[PDB]
Amino acid sequence: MDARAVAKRPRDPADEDNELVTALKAKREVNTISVRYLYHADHQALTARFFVPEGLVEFEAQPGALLIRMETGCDSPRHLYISLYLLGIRASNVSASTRCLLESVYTASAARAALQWLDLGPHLLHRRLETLGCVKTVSLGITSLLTCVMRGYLYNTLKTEVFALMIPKDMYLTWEETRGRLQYVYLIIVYDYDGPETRPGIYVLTSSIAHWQTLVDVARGKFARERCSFVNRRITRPRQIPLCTGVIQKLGWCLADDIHTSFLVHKELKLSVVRLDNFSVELGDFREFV
Amino acid sequence: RVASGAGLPTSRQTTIMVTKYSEKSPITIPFELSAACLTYLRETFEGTI
Amino acid sequence: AMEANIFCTFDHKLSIADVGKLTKLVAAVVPIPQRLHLIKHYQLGLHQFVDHTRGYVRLRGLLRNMTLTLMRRVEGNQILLHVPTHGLLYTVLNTGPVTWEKGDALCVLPPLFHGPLARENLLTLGQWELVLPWIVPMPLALEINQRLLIMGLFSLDRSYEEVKAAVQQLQTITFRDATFTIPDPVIDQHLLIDMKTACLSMSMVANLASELTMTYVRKLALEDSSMLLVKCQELLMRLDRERSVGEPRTPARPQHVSPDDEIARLSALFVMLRQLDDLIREQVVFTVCDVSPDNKSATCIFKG
Repeated sequence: MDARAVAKRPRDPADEDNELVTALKAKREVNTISVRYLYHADHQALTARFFVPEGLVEFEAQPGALLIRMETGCDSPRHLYISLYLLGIRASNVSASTRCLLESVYTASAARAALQWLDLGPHLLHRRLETLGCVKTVSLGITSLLTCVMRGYLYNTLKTEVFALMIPKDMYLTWEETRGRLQYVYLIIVYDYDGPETRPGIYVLTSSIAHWQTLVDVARGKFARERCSFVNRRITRPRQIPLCTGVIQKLGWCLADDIHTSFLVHKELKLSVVRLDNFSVELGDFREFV
Repeated sequence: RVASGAGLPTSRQTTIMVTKYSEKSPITIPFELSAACLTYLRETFEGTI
Repeated sequence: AMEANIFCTFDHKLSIADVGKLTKLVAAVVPIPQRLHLIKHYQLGLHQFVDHTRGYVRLRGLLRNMTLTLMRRVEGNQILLHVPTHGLLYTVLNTGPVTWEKGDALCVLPPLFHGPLARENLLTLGQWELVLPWIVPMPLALEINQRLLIMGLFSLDRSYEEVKAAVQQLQTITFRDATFTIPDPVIDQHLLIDMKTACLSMSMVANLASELTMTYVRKLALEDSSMLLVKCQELLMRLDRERSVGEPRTPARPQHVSPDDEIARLSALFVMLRQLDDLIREQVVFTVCDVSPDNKSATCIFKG
């Protein structure tokens, strides 16, 4: 503790040589490896590697796509890492043309297992999922090892390019007519109740709204139909205890000027999707609501 | 040990061993500096009276 | 520059065999009552909140407010304890019973050791022990949290063999891993005070609302903008079978109620939700990204 010591400006790591260089300068040994500069040393993004079988790589080779775990029963396949697109076949929001279009693309036993494990359970869909973030750097082999962002920006190694979130156009929705300068992206599963099964309808709802109470208040606007159908099923069936009718989870944010249409291009199959461009991921959690 | 007399039991010698132990008790004082104070310490603007 | 920490010291002496037991927990959460800098071991850990009569909900309600903290580095005569920051990944040791897969949303809960002994005892020290909170996946917390509330509602009914058996079924959760039975809150034929107050918080909300909401729903259903409160007036009836050819055509509503007491019943409905709020909404405190082999360490991005 000296007066000068508090007076010193904070010292940024680039000003000091790399710790490996600090050892090699002291001991002077020279390996073949180029430790002169460390890659990935400036990354506020936090990441995790997920092994995903080759039957699920389609439409994920493009960087930027949700990873969602899916717990199913059987102890051998403890989980399975669904894309957002693969979940669209089950959704009721998706166009039948788009659904039959992309359903052909998932003609693999690994993906068809996902439809079977979706049908299998009585308990609601929103329970089985846990969003993991977004694809980047597809390992692209007999079994892709996808790198997935938990927080921060999606971008290339070396920050040479910014990966963009891609959301299939039928799921994308906007409540408001005058977009704000910044707006948050939320993923919204909404059960509409029906006799044989309560079919889910997925959406992704960008909005400048941040407050939870005001957000759910505006949400019950469009979802009054599903909410009233839940109330009607509540009285139609005794000793049936159906729970929440939409579920919202904060998915991240984008600047609302970045939003614009595009298409994914795979197996010569154009797919119209909205494209948040500099989409920083900041995961939230599913919030039950009526 | 004192030496004993006739018909009285004698005294066996007794080595004794013992041990002390140290005890810890640290101290701490906080002192704080406003950022407005630090920013004039290191940054310096247009040098004016 | 040095990482910010919280030094901790042991008033009672430490054995060479004792300090080796801390190197095992060097990467484990250690909850602290209050952010400070120097801390005696007495204020360390959850053991200060042990009680005889007070139960699981006391621990849960005080545990919500304690400052989570990892152990950082044993010094022999000292212990560092880093306070996690939101949005940076910290490794944690797997004190919880259940194995964590990657992507799980963990949360902290009081320890829930059951009767027959397993590995529990580590750091007896001067009639004092370092109890550590369970770290458990979110759904298992949602399930344990209800098992206790139902055994509390059954605490009044242990004469019946059917309840006597159903309690045993709630007692032993069956999870996707080795199973861990849950200790019964009831003891000595009599329920502990915390679960009793929480069950009152639930049953007041279950009963005070039924007699109260009709005076308001009858008036709101007139407007029709929402278009479901008329359907909700039938939902009020709480009938299970289809109505007989008898009394019910409208829900029962309170009569004549004296002008002011209606405010007191209304506000007492809202006072019970506040007692219930500690159990209503569990909150994530970690989100594990990758797990070590043997599911022993995990590296979770901190939340909160």
